[PDB]
Amino acid sequence: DVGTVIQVGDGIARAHGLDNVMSGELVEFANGVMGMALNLEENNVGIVILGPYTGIKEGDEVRRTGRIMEVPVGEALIGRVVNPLGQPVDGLGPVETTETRPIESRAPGVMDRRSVHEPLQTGIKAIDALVPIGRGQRELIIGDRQTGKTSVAIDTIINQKDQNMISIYVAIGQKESTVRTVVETLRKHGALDYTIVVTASASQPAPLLFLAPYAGVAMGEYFMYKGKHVLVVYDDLSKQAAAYRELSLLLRRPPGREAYPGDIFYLHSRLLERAAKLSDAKGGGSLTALPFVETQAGDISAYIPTNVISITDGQIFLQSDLFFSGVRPAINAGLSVSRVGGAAQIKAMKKVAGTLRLDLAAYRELEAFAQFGSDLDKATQAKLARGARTVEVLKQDLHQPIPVEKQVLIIYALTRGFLDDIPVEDVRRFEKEFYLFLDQNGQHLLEHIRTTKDLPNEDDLNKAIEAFKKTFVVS
Amino acid sequence: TRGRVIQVMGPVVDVKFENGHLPAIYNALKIQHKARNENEVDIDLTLEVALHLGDDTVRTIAMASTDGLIRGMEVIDTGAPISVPVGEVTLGRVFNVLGEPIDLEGDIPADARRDPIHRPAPKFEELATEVEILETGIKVVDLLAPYIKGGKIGLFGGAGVGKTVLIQELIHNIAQEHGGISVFAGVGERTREGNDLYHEMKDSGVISKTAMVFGQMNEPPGARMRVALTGLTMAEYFRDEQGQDVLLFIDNIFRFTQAGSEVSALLGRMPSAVGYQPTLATEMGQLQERITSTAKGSITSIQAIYVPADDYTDPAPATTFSHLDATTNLERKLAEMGIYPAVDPLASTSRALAPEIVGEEHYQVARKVQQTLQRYKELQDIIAILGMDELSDEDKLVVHRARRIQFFLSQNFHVAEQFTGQPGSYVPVKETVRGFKEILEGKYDHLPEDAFRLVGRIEEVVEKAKAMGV
Amino acid sequence: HRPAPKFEELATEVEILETGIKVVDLLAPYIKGGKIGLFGGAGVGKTVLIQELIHNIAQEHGGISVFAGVGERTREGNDLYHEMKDSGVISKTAMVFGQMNEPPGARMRVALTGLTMAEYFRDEQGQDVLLFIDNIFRFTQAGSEVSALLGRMPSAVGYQPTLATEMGQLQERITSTAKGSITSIQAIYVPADDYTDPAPATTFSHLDATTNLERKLAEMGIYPAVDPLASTSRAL
Ligand SMILES: Nc1ncnc2c1ncn2[C@@H]1O[C@H](COP(=O)(O)OP(=O)(O)OP(=O)(O)O)[C@@H](O)[C@H]1O
Ligand SMILES: Nc1ncnc2c1ncn2[C@@H]1O[C@H](COP(=O)(O)OP(=O)(O)O)[C@@H](O)[C@H]1O
Ligand SMILES: [Mg+2]
Ligand SMILES: [Mg+2]
Repeated sequence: DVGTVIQVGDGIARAHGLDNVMSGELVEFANGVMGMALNLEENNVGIVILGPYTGIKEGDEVRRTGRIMEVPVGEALIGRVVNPLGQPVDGLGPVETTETRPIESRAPGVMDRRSVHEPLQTGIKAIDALVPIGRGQRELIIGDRQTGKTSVAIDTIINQKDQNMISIYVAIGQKESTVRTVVETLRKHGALDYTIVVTASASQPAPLLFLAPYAGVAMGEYFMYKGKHVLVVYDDLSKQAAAYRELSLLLRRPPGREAYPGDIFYLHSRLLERAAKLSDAKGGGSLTALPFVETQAGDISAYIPTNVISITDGQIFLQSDLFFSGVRPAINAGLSVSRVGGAAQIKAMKKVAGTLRLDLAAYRELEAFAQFGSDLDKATQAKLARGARTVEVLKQDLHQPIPVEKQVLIIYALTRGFLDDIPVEDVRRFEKEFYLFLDQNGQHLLEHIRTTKDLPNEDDLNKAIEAFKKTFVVS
Repeated sequence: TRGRVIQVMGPVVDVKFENGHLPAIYNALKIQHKARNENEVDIDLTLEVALHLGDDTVRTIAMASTDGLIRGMEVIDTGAPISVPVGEVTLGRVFNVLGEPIDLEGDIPADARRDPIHRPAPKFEELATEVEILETGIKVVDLLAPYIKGGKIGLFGGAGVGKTVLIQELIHNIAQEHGGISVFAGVGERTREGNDLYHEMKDSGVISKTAMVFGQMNEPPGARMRVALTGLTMAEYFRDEQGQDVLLFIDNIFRFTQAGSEVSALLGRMPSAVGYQPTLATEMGQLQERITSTAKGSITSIQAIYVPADDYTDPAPATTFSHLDATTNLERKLAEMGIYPAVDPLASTSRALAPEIVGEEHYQVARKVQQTLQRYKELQDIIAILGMDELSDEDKLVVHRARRIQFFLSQNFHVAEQFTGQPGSYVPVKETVRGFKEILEGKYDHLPEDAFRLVGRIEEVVEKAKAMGV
Repeated sequence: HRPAPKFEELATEVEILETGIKVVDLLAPYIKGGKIGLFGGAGVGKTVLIQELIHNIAQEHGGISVFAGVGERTREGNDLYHEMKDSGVISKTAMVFGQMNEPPGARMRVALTGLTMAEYFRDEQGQDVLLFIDNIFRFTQAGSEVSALLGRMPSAVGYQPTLATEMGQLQERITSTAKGSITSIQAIYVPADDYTDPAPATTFSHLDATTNLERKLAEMGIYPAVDPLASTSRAL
C-alpha cells in the first residue's frame, strides 16, 4: 500500500496507486506531513494537505496510516494548547493519549435528548438578568468589530470556576499574539485548571482552519459522553466558513449564491447540531456552545449571519455606537432573544427580574423622545429617572464576574425604589459598597439564596438594604 | 446481480459500479462490508441510482457517510426503489428515511408490507371534481378562510405563536370527527414537539396511527431530500389499499424545498437561476402532484404547510407559492390580545362552495366581516390621533359591534384542556355562519364584550353573560 | 520564503511608540510590535504623513527603518528618494521598490523581500526595527492577477481563492518577539469610500490601531487630515 505524488499545488495534491486506501483515511508522506484523502478516482487519489506543502515534490512517496481521521482525546489535554491534529504547540512535552476517536461521527438524534432546565451563569448582570442561557442551548453572539466578544467569552470562562464545566476555547484564524495574551489571561485566575484551548491561527493552511472547530467539538463530545458538562466557544466561525469556500474553489466546485458554495449550511449545521442535552438513558451530558459571527457596518442582514442564525436557539446583538459612547457592555433588546431561556433560569432570578425588561425598553424609547423634545409630563420624568438609575445599575467593568445572589439583590434594590435617591455616578459606588455590606451584614440571606434557589426572607432583606442606606454616605 | 465499487467522491459519492446487468434509475443498492483486518472498517450502506454513464458505470447517491468505502468491495442491487415499510404494522412509531424506527421500542418484522417510494402521480382518469370544503371546527377558519380538501394550505406563522397548538388541534379534530389520520415530517431544528404530541395525541390514541418520519439537518443531502417522499408514501398506502373515508393529513411541503436548497448541493451539475438546481420546478412538482383527491377512495391528502423562507420574490418561495391553494397567517400582536387561534382575516381562494355552488349567506357574511375589521382598524387609527369621544353616534356603533366581533373569534381548543381545563368545543361550519350572522345583525348589542370569549356557540355567549349576573 | 515564528517564542508585552504628532499621540497611540493602519481617500496626505513620520522617527528615536514600495508611482518614488536624501535620513534607512510596470508576481514579492530585510536586522542585530509598506491594496490586486493567470477560479469580488491566507502570512511574520518589535505602519486606499471591499476588511481584521483620513479635513485648513472620532487604538 504505497504510492507516489504526481501533482502538487496550493495544498491539493494528487497521488498514483494506493489500492486499498479508504475515503477519509489519514495519509502521510516521506516528509512527515499529514494528508486527508478526499476523492478516489479510478486510478489516482486526491489528497488535501495538512501542513507546509512547500517541501513536497512530485515523485514523493506517500504512505497510508489506517485510521479514519482520528483525533486523540484524554484527561491529559486539560490546561494545554494543542493543534487540531492534536500535536502539542506550547512545548511542555507530548500529551498522553487515552484514546483516539474520529471527527465524522453522527450527532445525538431525536428522542434521545431532553428539554433544557439547568442554568449556565456568564457573570454579566445584563446577560444573566435579561437574556439567560441554559446548559445544552446554543446561543450565537453577534456584534460590530471591536465590541467585546472575546471579553464576554473570557468573563464566562472565568466565572465558570465555581460551577462544574469543562471549557474548550477554539481560536480560528485569530492573530497569534492575541491568542497568547488570552492564554496568559486564563493562566491567571486559574482558568487553566479545566480549560482546553485549541488554536489554528491565520498562518495555518485553510484545511486546518476549517477542521479546527470539528476537532474541538469532537474533543468536547468525549467528556459529554462520559457525563461531564462542557462549554465550547468558537472565536469566529466566519474564518471556518471562508476557509471552506477557499478549499472548494481550489477543487473547482462551482459557487452558490455568493462565492460560498451551497454546502455551507450543511457544513455549519452539522457542526452546531452536535451540541445537545442528553437524557437519563444516555448519561445526561450537556454541551453548551457560544458561536461568534463578525458583522460589517452593523448590518445583520447578510448571507452568513442569517444562515447561522437560522440554526441557533437564540442570539445576542452588541452595538458599537453604544459601546464606544460609554455604555459597556451594550445589548439591544430588539434583536436579542433566547428561545430556550426561562426554563434554566433559577426561580429567584425569574421573580426578581420581571419589571427590569419593561423599564429598560420603555425608558429607552421615552429617553429618545425626550432628547428629541425637552418639554415633558411629570410621570414621564419619574420614568426617566427610574430608567437612568436602571441604566446605571447595568454597567459592569472588565474581568469581574458577579455572583448571581448579589445580582438578584441589587436588582431587587433597584426595582423597589430604594436606589432612586442615589445620584447617577454614585450608583456604582453604591453597588460595590452594597456588595461589601452584604458580605458584612446579610450572610444568611446569601446562604438561603444559595441553598433555596429562591428569594430569601423579604422582610429581613428589606431591613438589610434599609440599614445599608442608613450607613451609606452620599457624595 | 453483483458489482464492484470503483470511485468515491464524498457527498455526491459518484460510485462508479462496474456491473453485468445495470439497475434502472432510482433503484436501490446495498453495500455490506466487514473488518477483515485491523485497517478495514465494517460498513452497511444503501445507495440510490441517479444517472447512467458510459460502459457499465452507474452513478449513485449515498444516504449516510461513506467513510471507510474501499475500491473493489462488492455491491448487491435490491431490484426496486428503496422500500419503505408501510401498513398497519408500521403505525405508531418514528422512522428514519430508510425505514428503521429511531426509537428502539420495537423492530418491524421482515414479513411486513414494503412499498417503493417513487410512484407516478394519479392519472387524469381517476381525479374528481373538487367543489367541497373540509370542516375544521375552528370558527375563524370556517368563517374567513375555509380549506379546500385535497389542496395545499399555507400558514405563515412564527414559531411560538401557536403553531404547535394549531396543528395538534387540527389533527385531533380530523381524527375525532373524521376518519382521517395525520402524518408529520420535519427537517428543521429540535423536535421538542414530540412530547407535546405524545401527551395529547396518545391520550387520544392517534399517536398509534400517525407514522412520523424524521431526518433533520445533521443528515446527508440524500436523506434530507427523500424524507418528504417517504412521508408521502405513508399516505399513498392508505389511499390506495385502505380506501377508507380517511381524509388524511401530511404536515410539510415547503420543507422539501428547504431540503432542495441542499439538493442544489446534491446535484453536482450545471447551476441555474440563483445557484439553484435547473429542475427546481420539476422536482417540486413531482412531489406536489402526488397530493390529489381520487375516486378510488375517499382520501384527500390535504396538507397544512409552513414556509420558513418568507421572502416573496425569491425563485424557490415563488415556485412553491405558485402551487399553494389557501393561505393563513399567525401574528404575535393578535396573540397579545388573548384571541386564540391568532389568525387574521387574510384568506385565499376557497370559493369552490361559496358563492360558486350557492354559498350566498356565507360569502356575504365573510365580506361584511372583513369590511368591518378594516373599518375598525382605520377607526382605531383615528382614535389615537384625536380621540374616540368626538366620533359620531353611527360611527361609534361600528366600534361598539366591532369589539364583540373581534372577541368572538377565540375558540376554546380541545388540546388546551390539559392546561386551561376547558373541555373544548367543536363547531360545524353551517352553525358558525348561522350563529355569527346574528352578531352582524346586532341581536346581542346589549351583551357585555367580555362574554364573547373562548366559547363555541352564540347561546354559550348568552349564557356566559347571564352567568355574569346581568 | 521562510516558515513563520512559533507560538512559544512570541512575547506579549506592550510598549508605546511616541511619534511627536499631536493627533496621533493624543487620540491613537501606536504600539511596538503592533500593526498600525492608515485609511483614507485620494489626495488626503497619507503618503505625506508616512514620510514625515519616517523622518521624525529617524530624527528623534534613531531606530532602523525599512521601506517597501508595492507598485509605487515612479515619480513619487523618485521624489521620496530625493526628499530623504536631502533630509540626511537615507543612511539610517533602507528601501526596496517594486515598480508598476513589472509583472504582478514581483509586485507581490517585494513586500516579502522588505520583510526579509527587517527579519535579518531583528534576528541578528536584535533591535527595534520598523517596516513601512506603501500600499497593501496593490499587493492583493497582484495576488488576484497571479491567480487569474495561473487558472484558478475567482471568488468574492473577482478576488483570488486564497486571499485571507496570503494576507495572514504577510502580517503574521511581522511579530514582536522578545528581541525585537518589527513595528509596521501601513497605508490602504478605500476604492469607493466603502469599508467593505475584501482587501480593506481582511486588513481591518488584523489592525491594532487604525487612523482614517478624510477629504473634507484635507480640503479644510486643518493639516494633517485625521478624523478624531473614527480613529481608534486598542492601547487607549
Ligand atoms: N465592560 C467593559 N468595560 C470596559 N471596557 C471593556 C468592557 N468589555 C470589554 N472592554 C474592552 O473592549 C475591548 C474589547 O476587545 P475584544 O478583543 O473583546 O473585542 P471583540 O469585539 O471580540 O473583537 P475582535 O473580534 O477583533 O477580537 C478590550 O479593550 C476590552 O478591554
Ligand atoms: N500636512 C500637509 N501639509 C502640506 N500639504 C499637504 C498636507 N497634507 C496633504 N497635503 C497636500 O496634499 C498632497 C498629499 O499627497 P499624498 O500624501 O500622496 O496624498 P495620498 O496619500 O492621499 O495619495 C500633497 O501634494 C500636498 O500638496
Ligand atoms: Mg475580541
Ligand atoms: Mg497617497
